[PDB]
Amino acid sequence: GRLAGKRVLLTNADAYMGEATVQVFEEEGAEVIADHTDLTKVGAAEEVVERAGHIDVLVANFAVDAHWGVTVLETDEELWQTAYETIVHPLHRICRAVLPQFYERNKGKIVVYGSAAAMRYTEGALAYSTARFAQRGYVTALGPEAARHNVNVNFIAQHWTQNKEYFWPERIATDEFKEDMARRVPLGRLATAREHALLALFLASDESDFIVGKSIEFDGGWAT
Amino acid sequence: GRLAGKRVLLTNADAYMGEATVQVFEEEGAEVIADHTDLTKVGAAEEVVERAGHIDVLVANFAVDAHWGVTVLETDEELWQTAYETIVHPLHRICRAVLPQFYERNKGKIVVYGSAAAMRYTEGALAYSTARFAQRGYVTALGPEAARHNVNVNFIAQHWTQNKEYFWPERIATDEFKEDMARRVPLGRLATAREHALLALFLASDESDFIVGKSIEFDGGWAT
Amino acid sequence: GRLAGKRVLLTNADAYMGEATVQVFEEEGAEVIADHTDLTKVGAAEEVVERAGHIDVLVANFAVDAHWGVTVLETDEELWQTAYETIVHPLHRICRAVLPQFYERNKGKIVVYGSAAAMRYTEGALAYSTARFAQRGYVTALGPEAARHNVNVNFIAQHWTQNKEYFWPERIATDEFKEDMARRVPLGRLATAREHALLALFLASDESDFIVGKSIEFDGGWAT
Amino acid sequence: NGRLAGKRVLLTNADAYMGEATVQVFEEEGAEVIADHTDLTKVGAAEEVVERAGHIDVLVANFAVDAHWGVTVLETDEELWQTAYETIVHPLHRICRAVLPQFYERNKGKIVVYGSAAAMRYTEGALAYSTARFAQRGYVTALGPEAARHNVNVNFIAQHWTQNKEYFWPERIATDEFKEDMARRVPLGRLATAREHALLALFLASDESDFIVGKSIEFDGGWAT
Ligand SMILES: [Cl-]
Ligand SMILES: [Cl-]
Ligand SMILES: [Cl-]
Ligand SMILES: [Cl-]
Repeated sequence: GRLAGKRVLLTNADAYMGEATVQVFEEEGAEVIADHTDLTKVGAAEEVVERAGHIDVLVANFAVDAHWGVTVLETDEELWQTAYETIVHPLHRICRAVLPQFYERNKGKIVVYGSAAAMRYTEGALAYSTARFAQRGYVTALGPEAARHNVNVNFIAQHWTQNKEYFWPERIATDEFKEDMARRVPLGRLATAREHALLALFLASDESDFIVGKSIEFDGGWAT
Repeated sequence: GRLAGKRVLLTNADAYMGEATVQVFEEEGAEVIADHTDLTKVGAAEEVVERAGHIDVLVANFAVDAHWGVTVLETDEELWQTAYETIVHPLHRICRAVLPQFYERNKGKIVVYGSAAAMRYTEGALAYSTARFAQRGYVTALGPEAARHNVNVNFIAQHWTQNKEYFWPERIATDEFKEDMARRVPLGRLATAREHALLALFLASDESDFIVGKSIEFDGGWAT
Repeated sequence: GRLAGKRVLLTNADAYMGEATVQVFEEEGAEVIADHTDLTKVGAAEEVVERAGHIDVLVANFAVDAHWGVTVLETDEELWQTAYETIVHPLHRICRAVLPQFYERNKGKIVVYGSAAAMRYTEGALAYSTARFAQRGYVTALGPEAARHNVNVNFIAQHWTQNKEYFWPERIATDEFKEDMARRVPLGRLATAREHALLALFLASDESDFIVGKSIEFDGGWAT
Repeated sequence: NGRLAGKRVLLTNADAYMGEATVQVFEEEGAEVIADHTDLTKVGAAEEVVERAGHIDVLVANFAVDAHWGVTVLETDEELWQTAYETIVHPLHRICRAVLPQFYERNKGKIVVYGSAAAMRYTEGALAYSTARFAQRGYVTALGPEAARHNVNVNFIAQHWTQNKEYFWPERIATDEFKEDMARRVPLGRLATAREHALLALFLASDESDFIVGKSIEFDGGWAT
């Protein structure tokens, strides 16, 4: 298996892209520590890591309501803060928590499950977009720093991928959705969650040691 | 004057790039409201705009200590939050406050004084870089939304530019600094604050109405 | 005037964006050498520069039919080569011819009139897009090299701008064009040629000495 | 079984640049690799290679030319400039244009272009080469979304600091100057092996990557980050 003998800490394992990651990574021989801890709590990240034991791979899987269609003037203080609390501050907490053991072993893997809203204008998702931009910045800044210790940090910039938070079954079923998707997505279809996990698998495996601090657009061509 | 008759609200007018903006913009006919209000306080932005009255241009000038050289493991919770509190959350507060009057008139200008740390890896500036990324994301997300109302929102991604916060006189006077800068900056010199204000002048003027949601790198070639 | 006392060599001055550059640059005090030489001929660029004498600014104004709608399979060898012959190879010839005098003086300005098709996928313009990418590459590669001699080379990545080659009056007049433009351009209008010349003015002036090897997207938000 | 089981892969200039490791890794993964050595600077050669090849599932567009490291803009004469485009730009469109009809007929296909991080950021002392690699990156950016409508993936590997003879031959990498420059500019602090490059190509050639469309993946140890 491509992750044989590896132990993978997956945050918010039932949220966002976690379910397909469990399936694919376990098929490939990984032991997946499927964590559900609320990492918006200061100190929670360090406790998760202490309890996990030996970690080879951190999958930083965070999601928050995009509030599709909410305008800049409707983006009130609470909606804005919730975006940062939910997917930005926990990212640094969990990465800072895992890095010491990575540095000790001069080896580690971090895959951040981000969004193409961190790459290009995404209509009607202002606060969410800026929070994903901050995550992208985290990978851009941490990646080259951690690479000195043979640690890979990379960012999957997904869009048009099936999940509960952004492309849930009721939303993607309408003719209106399908028409817009055909206009905007060159490949003309949504990604499956398994397809996302296969990219994550590459970035989590030792097949990708030379990829550092990169944002890989997983969007059917949307941001091209 | 290239800003003749225009009223310009400048945040944190004594910090970062504000002083040269005052000088250049007033030279060009603008009335510059030089604001010193602490916009980390909820409610402050709306109060500033109400007092300011008619605004043609918002200059979103925010800065925070980059903590040059501090690594990921030394980036504690407080340092991280301070970066977002100082330059990320206030940016939405002040833009959200100015947009309503722009939307009534279907005309507006916002110039965000950001950093090239929002574009590329900047050694030893992790939290600052991610917060500047969030600002770049704000311009990327808001720009196209606001452009439907004929409002320009753009981002200056500066680096290697003279200012108190990042390139202060004592720091830039050493031989070691100058040798590092010669290696990293193709132009081989720092920018003046006036040079920065001249780019901001272009983006604040009606000469730049077709520039929407862009990051212009102001870095002597560093990120090229 | 913002170009007072400057001499500007403008290639293909009766094509693409040249007319508005003549008008705006002359308004700002420049002597504009409006060149009409076929720079696809080896040797022509050096003869143009010999006849021009002292040049402060080179405006590299090149355009070729984009063949809107022609697909990859219909992009035949002649169409492909014509794109490179028309806008790629002449660009190096003319920049190579002007750089020596800039290097004697350790000062110079080059503005390359490119396209946002050098930045993002542009439906139905394959050969043209790749050739504009090559021009973008020329600015990216030459910019930092020339900056060591205090020479600025930058790239305007335009789209949705009025001109004979891409957005000519008959094409832009139709309801169908306007509805597509409203969907794809956040600003919801085309740029005027004068607006393009005002960005070029900034980049050709000594107000922009710190801008090195950059691509500035002039597209109403299209690529944002 | 192998991740390219049953697949037939046309690999251009198979002994040059990154071709040898592609053959090794792809064959280990069950691919049949058509290792081509045809000079694709000749008009008509691409379509002849493709007709000779038979059924193709994957095109690996592997092209290289001397970067002329250190040659300045003023020293980049007409021949040096033209040769960069002749060698890696014009052949890329010829060979992709030649393979796309069968991909379109089957509504399935894979193209991996072996490019360079010189298509992404300033690369000191490689001017003509950088612009030619930009043109290749433009080709993927422009073709990728067009070909995706036919369920064809086209992607670009933007490599730097990667084992190959064209850019990292022994004398170049042996100098103190090179090692100091690498340590300052390459976050991972080492060159990649060609096998590592082929493992990224393997992902992009496989059906594990169908949602990746027109992308430039930087393979450079973090250099361009
Ligand atoms: Cl998604
Ligand atoms: Cl700065
Ligand atoms: Cl145009
Ligand atoms: Cl390489």
